[PDB]
Formats: sequence, C-alpha cells, structure tokens
Amino acid sequence: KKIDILLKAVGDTPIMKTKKWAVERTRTIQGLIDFIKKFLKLVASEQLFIYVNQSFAPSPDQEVGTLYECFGSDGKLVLHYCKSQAWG
Amino acid sequence: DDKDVLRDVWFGRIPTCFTLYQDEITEREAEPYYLLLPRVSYLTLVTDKVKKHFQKVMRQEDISEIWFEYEGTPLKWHYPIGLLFDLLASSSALPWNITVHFKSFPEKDLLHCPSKDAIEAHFMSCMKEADALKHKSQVINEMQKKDHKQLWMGLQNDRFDQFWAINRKLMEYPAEENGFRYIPFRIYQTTTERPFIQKLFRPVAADGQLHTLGDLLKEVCPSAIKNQVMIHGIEPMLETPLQWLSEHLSYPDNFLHISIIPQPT
Amino acid sequence: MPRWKRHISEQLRRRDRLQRQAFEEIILQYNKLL
Ligand code: NA
Repeated sequence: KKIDILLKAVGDTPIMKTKKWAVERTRTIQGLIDFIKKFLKLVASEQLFIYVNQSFAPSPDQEVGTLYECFGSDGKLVLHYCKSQAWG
Repeated sequence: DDKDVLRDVWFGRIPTCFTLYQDEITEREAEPYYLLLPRVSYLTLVTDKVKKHFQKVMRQEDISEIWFEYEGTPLKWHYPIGLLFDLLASSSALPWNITVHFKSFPEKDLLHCPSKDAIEAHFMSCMKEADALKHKSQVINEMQKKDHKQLWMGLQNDRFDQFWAINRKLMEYPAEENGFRYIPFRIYQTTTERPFIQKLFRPVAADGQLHTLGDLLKEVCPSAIKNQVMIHGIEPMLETPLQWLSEHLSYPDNFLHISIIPQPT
Repeated sequence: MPRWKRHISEQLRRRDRLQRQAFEEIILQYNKLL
C-alpha cells in the first residue's frame, strides 16, 4: 500500500506549495530528496537534509514505509527539509 | 560479568584477504593484503592501510574512489563489517575474500563515501534513530557536542572504555520501567526483497515478563523457524531476553543487527 | 549465571578462537615479510 507524507520547512529554504504527498513504502529518502530538489529548483551539488521527529536524518537508502511504521503519527510520516544541518 | 560480553563483541575481528581486481594479463599480480577487520566498525573507516597498500602499484590517474565487493556483490560501506560477513560470507572458507576495485564504481548499489565526516554523520544518524526508539531521543539530544564526538572517536580509535564512558547512558532506562520504550533492531535476509525488517517492538509484556528473542522473531519474522539466527557471528538461544540483548549484543550504533541465513552443509 | 548468558559467553570465545586467534599471528608474520 501507500503512506502519506507531510513536508515541513526549516528556513532559509524555498517552501513547497504541495506539502501533502501520497508515497510508496519502497521509495527511499534519496528519491524523496531528488523529488524535493526539483520543486525547490535545487541542483545536485546543493545539499538537502531530511529529518524525522525533528531529531535525526535517516540514510538515503532507507525506505519510507519502514520509517512510517516506526515514527509515523496520525497515519502520516512527518518530515522536515532544510539546506543545512538542523539537528546533530 | 556482563562487561566481558561487551569486550568480546567490541574487539571481535575477522580475517580478511583483500585481493586487487586483475586479469591473467596484467604486468604484475599484486600481493594480497591480509587484515583483521573489526566487526563493529565500517569498511571505509578501517581500510586506509589497504588503500595505501594497493595505491603503490597504481598510477595517480588510475586511482579514484575505492570500493570493495564479495562474489560480485558490492559491499555497502554503511553496513557494519560484522553484519556483512555474517550475512554474506560466514558459511565460506576463511579468510574473508574481498576484491578491491577503483574503477567502475557501482552507483546503483553503493553510496559514495567522500570522507570520514560522511561516515561519522551516518553513524550519528543511526544512534539518534536508535535512541528515538528507546527514549524518544531524550538521552542523546541532551548530551553535549563533545559527548557525541567522544562516541565517534572511541569507535574510530578502537577505545572500549572511552566509548562506553558515554554509551552507558544510552543503555539505561527510568527506574519505574524495566527496559527501553522500543528495541532498535534490524532483521536482514538475503532471500527477501526488503533491505531489512524494522518495526516497533516493546521489550516488556503486559504482565511484566521480559520478551525473548523467540518472541521478537515470532512477531516480526515468523518465517524463520531450518535457518540460522546469527548475531555477531554467534547463534544465541531464542529464550534470551530481548532487553538484555539490546544492551549487550548491540553494535556501537545502538542497533541490534540480526542475520537470518540458511544452515550450512 | 543464567543458561542463555553462559551460552553467549562460550559462543563469543569459541568464535574468537576460530576466527581471530586462528589468523592473528600468521597475518602479523605475513605483513612483516611484505
Ligand atoms: Na574465503
């Protein structure tokens, strides 16, 4: 099946207009990052960090369906994007 | 006591034979490099000597980002060395035969390792993810930045006491409870399409009893009870308290990496 | 000491004897004559 993702921003960084996304469970954080970089007009060289529970940054090869089952909330997995290291 | 188990796990080594990738035509066949790889560490962290070893017999233009493989299988550098062997080469004749490459980096199988900062980042990422399950990240986030640096330095410099001087805090829990909130575990299996199994599991039952390794598997991987349940090269009893396992048989990343491999011959 | 804990201790020591100890000296020897 699929899972719902809520994208939240940590400036300074361009804001997603469509934050609610229905995603595969097998898609990884990286393919999610690549998807975000397009909407935010960010290139490959520009780094982009993703966070879970506003604490850690999961690996790029790590699936989202797994992270949802572990850190999901109210039927959706909240993620935070930023152009810099937010939490160590 | 329990400390002895920690030392044995920590200092666990693996005899490895690094052979440079060549054909039967090269001017000179390079000398294979033997090395005891720390189970609890990572490839791109303890392979500077093997990199210097082979870079002597190569041009400056022929060297790039080094990468390893076993039986045509690229080795993920972000996986602990002990886990890779247990899952891939544990039922094969020692030493571990790892082929060394420089050209043809498999970018669809391997994440690049540009620096040791990249490694330290991934390592810290795993620990915070682990403590998020155990204490809602209340323990690791309230640490100083120096404490995070000490955890990394202890792993890199192979210092047991230095590492566990801080890691002891990540293995304790509130007195009213009898364990962690959730156990940081990952179940691997070559036969499954999934990278690994990671779900929420409480170490204590409703009545108060401690869940066992059998209880964990019965819940999150019942399709393994014929096969070996290998952790750190050994096969623990299924009756082993899961809470105790997470405290003592976890890797420095505070995760309980478990391999499910077929029985040998 | 519990049964399961004694098992693990024996297993970890058996592992070292079969893996590390078996090769540690000969690898050290080989590295010198290289
Ligand atoms: Na071998």
